[PDB]
Amino acid sequence: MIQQESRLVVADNSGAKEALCIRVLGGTRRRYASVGDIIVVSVKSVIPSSDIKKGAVSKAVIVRTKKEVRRPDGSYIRFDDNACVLLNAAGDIRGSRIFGPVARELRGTNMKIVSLAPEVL
RNA sequence: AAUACGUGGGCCUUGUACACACCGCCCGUCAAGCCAUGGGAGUCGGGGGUACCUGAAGGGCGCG
Repeated sequence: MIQQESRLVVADNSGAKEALCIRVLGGTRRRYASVGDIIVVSVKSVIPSSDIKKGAVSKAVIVRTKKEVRRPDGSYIRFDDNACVLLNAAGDIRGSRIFGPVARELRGTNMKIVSLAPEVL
C-alpha cells in the first residue's frame, strides 16, 4: 500500500538510496500500489559518486511492501520495509544487484530479471 | 628727408630621471585585447578524528 508522497528504500546497486513516490500508474484515482506495480519516483538521496542524480524523476517497480499481500492459495506475505527497484525508459533494471528479498509475485509481472534477488519469497 | 641710442647670439658657474638630446622623457584614470589570481548566497566531493549503536574469523574468558 504505497501512495503519493510515500518514501521507499531503493533495493538495487544503482546510486539511489531513498525515493519518493510521485504517482501510481494505472488509471484515474488509482490510490495504492503493491508488489510488482510500476510507480514514478523522485530520487531523494544518493551515495557519493552515484550514476543517478538527486532529484531525477524515474520509474520504479515495487518489490517489498510493509502491508501484507494475499496469494490465491490462502497465504500472506509482509515485509519490514517498503522497497522499489529503479527502471530505465525501456523498462529494464538500471542496476546490476538486488539487495534483500523480493516478493514471489514479481515472477509474473514480466519482471524476470529481478531473479538477481538473493531469495524470492 | 625724419629720427633714439637705452632697453635673439657667446663665455663662466650650477641642476638634470634628456643622449633621436625639451619639437626630450614621462606618470595616472576611462575605453580595447590576451593571461594569471582574489571575495561570494550556496552547492558537490575526498579521505582522516571523536562519540554512539551493530558486528565476521580466530584466539582468550565463564552450548555464552
